[PDB]
Amino acid sequence: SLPKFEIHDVRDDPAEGTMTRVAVDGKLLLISQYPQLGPRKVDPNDLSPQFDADRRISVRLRHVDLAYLVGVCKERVPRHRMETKAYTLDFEKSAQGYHLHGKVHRVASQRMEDWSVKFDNHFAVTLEHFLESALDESFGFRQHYA
Amino acid sequence: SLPKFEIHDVRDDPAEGTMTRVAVDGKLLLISQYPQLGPRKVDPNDLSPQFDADRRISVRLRHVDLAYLVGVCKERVPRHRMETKAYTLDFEKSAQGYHLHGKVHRVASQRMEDWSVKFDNHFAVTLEHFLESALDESFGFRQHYA
Amino acid sequence: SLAQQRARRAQLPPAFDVVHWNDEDISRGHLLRVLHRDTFVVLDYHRQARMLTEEGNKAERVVSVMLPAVYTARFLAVLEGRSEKVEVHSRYTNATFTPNPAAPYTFTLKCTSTRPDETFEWTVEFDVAESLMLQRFLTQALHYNTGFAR
Amino acid sequence: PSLAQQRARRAQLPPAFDVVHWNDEDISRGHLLRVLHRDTFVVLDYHRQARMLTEEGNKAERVVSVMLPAVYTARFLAVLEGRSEKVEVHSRYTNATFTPNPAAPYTFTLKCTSTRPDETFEWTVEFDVAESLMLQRFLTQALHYNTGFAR
Repeated sequence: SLPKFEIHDVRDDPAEGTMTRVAVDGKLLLISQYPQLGPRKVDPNDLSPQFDADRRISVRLRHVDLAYLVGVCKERVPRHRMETKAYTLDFEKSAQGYHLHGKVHRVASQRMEDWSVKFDNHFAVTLEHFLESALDESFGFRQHYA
Repeated sequence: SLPKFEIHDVRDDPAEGTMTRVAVDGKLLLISQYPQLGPRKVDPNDLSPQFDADRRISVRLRHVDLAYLVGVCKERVPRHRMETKAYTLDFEKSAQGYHLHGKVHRVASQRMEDWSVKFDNHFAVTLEHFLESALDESFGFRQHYA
Repeated sequence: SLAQQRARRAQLPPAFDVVHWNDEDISRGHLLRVLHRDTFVVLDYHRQARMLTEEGNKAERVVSVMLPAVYTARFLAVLEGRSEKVEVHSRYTNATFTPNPAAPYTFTLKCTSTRPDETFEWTVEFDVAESLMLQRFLTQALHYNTGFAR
Repeated sequence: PSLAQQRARRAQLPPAFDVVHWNDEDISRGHLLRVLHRDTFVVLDYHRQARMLTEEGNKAERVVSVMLPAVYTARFLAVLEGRSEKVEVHSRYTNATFTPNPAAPYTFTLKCTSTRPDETFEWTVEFDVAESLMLQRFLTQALHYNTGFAR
């Protein structure tokens, strides 16, 4: 299983509910996101997903990217423009924390919609702490010395 | 064997050779320096030791002391002063390097004496890293995960 | 004597201790062992019982706040310069980790821990080193917990 | 099972990272340097692109290679961190250096003059903020382990 940190934006209106996973397989991030599937379904015993992986955004990013994504944190670079055919994103530092926005599409579908995501406060804490981490482990080294 | 780095200085005047070590055992940062014993070795297979192990300057620093030092490398403080029965030392950042001076004692001898060591240029980089590293592993996490 | 001092050592919760022993008023003294133990972030508090010297045991526990893996980023937040404070409500203890306007990069941990209803208090400060200490300790706590140790 | 071997082979391979310097719109511009850590040496694998992007083949090919000593490590870190303004590596078949780029802050340049007896061969890679900080972290990681903090 792989390292990751998530956010559960849940609301009574699934229409706007969401969850935003952030994981790192080796040297590449995967900014992912599932729109709240099903109502605010109550019951811990429910082992079912409460998020629509069918309407999931999954942007695997380059290795150098992790760098940039990080270097932005260190205020070395004001912002970061990642453009592609499957997506267009910009990672800039918000006043409350970090903010990723641009244009991306979900699985089997071609709708380059308008997207925005806010990593703020204690959450901007964890992203930073994560990226700073992910890129440190990316090189392997530890994986190796075992 | 403990994590460590050494700065061997042998000179055509043994009365100046200094084997300066800086190792860390757990939460124990331990600095030391053995004086050059005898002229420089000449036969590659003369494994005899080159530094006087009974003239060694060994000082120990508390888990916080490590921290304070790192606090100094990272500018959260102008210098760190430690007064103790066994020694009196200051760690301060020089414009071109670091400086650990004071008054200490050599083994099996009551006479104490002014002392000092500087970890300049590349030496500061090694020193900076090493400390930042120790304090980072000085909680027993990695090992705890076995 | 140094060899067994490893497989044994390994079997200790990761930690570090903030030590504030007062050599004048045994009371005024306290010790705080901050540590890790399966997700949980425990903080044990102690008051100097025996004297700094005295051939006896110098540390004596009292209460024990146990922060849930959540706050780890929340403390780290005041520690870093975002959060302007952070509070915690155990079943008995009540606290707030706020910075100290005295000296920069230093923090204070205020408390009041009621027990079945016992109004008890303790304010453990963290100076530069200690502030840096916690900070690292915690990061490692999050680094390792979220994974990366694999 | 296409992934059921990334934990087996991972734990063998040298630890390393690469700088994507491809450039289809004209080759020579295209290249991809790989920095690694074998034994206690900084391995520099310089590759000149060959095959274009969208197609096939092997894309890049080894050329000049540098094998920097563990000592030179904290040396480069000196630069990257903002201490030395230059670093000189005198390998046998590859004399070179590494300095800061003035066109941009916290970005650097790795120029080289690999002797090959006669004639001399020039090559150079430019680390952008990312690529630059990248190398720093890598080298930090080395030192850390090289110094034995993983036991």
